[PDB]
Amino acid sequence: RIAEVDARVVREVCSKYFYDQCPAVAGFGPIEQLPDYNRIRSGMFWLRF
Amino acid sequence: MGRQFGHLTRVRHVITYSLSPFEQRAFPHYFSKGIPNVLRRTRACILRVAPPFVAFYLVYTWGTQEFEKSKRKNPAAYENDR
Repeated sequence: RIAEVDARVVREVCSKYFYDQCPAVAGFGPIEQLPDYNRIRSGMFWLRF
Repeated sequence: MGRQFGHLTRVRHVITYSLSPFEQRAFPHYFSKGIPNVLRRTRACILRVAPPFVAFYLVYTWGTQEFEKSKRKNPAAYENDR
């Protein structure tokens, strides 16, 4: 199964679970700098258009 | 400009929860609680907002009424007669 993974599979698999999906964020400590969720959510995609 | 997130203040022992904007309705209970809210908000300010402007209308309804009365002629034709 490992030998059957290539760039195309990784690009397709990652874009199915990572790209444009709502993430769950957990913080602890001095997290004032931690960006707002909308800033975090909008980081899932590029070119912003 | 010498001020950004990280050094704004010291916040301790406060936990916040939030939802993804896609997992919640944008207009939740709009008229269910928003309309009863606006009635609450208006009452809290109608005793400090309305009376100052109610007086202005009273000035309007009297300052304009007297102005037309001035332009209206008055029956002062006596002492001349025929």
